[PDB]
Amino acid sequence: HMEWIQSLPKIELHAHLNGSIRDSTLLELARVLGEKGVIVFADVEHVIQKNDRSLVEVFKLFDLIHKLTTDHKTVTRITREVVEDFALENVVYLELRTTPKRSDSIGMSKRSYMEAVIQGLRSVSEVDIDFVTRKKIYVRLLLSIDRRETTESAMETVKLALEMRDVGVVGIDLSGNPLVGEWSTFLPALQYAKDNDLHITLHCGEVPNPKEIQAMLDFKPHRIGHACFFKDEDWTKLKSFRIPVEICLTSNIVTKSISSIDIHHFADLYNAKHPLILCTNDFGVFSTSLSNEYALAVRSLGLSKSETFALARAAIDATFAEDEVKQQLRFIFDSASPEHV
Ligand SMILES: CNc1ncnc2c1ncn2[C@@H]1O[C@H](COP(=O)(O)O)[C@@H](O)[C@H]1O
Repeated sequence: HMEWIQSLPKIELHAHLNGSIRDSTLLELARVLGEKGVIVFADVEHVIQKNDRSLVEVFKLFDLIHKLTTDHKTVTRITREVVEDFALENVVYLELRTTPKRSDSIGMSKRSYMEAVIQGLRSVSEVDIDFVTRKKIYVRLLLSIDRRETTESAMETVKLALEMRDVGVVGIDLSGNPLVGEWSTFLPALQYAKDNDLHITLHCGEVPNPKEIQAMLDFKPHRIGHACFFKDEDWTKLKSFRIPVEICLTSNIVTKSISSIDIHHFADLYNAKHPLILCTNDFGVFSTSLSNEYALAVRSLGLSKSETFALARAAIDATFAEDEVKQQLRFIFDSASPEHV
């Protein structure tokens, strides 16, 4: 069961860098910061331990994580570790998304934060990596706009993404607390990104919000994430616009955004032949792996090995990679296909 799924080549399209941290790394960072007196280690260890990861509590957890991880050398470390972890379960293509941070007291700009991410990619040595333009993994980057930001700070992220297209930035995400901010703040920056040929993925429908869901669909992003609280008119529009959905099974169940895997919309989308991609979202926060997500889907839908492999391969055309990378991915999958029957 889990062994063949672990061996399947897989494509990860929705993984937030600071949601993908090893527990042992987070606790080590906390210990060091406590020895310096920045935090009380026992309280921090407690929140990492006890936060029930309901939707409200998840964003409190991210505020704590960011207190532990926002410095250049830590960004470099966790970038390398996340790439290693995905490569070890035979992710062959990763779009890693992260919110560039500004931290004036340590001389960190959004640009230097992203330069520390690039340094993390350059530091990968346990696997072979392709990110510009023994397992091998292709990595491309999405820069996240957090819904707490302003239009002008969102525009700084978009401008930075355009400047970093040579080191594998391919797109922009809108994410962060779905209870905060207005679509009208971010639509103008996302439109600038889209008009400059960046690919766009939007977190959409994480909470009930009918006007915002319709407005995000009308923008015609290249992908959306989650789609938990769509109504029928939203599904009809989504299916007509053919926007792929990044499906986050464990996340949606843990946050109580979806009552159970057996009603999760990924099954309706699968049966309607609508593009979907199984994703981890935050494999550290939610204690999962991409192989575990596939295992949940495979059990729930009763997929054969051939159907599972076909679903995994279908994610290629939803990537934001250059066409040459997609051609390489088609070669990788077609070459592995006979082993998954
Ligand atoms: C539960 N599902 C989610 N919904 C909305 N936003 C999420 C998220 N999971 C992660 N993020 C976004 O990703 C950031 C952490 O990684 P980075 O600091 O960018 O690497 C969070 O602060 C949040 O804005």
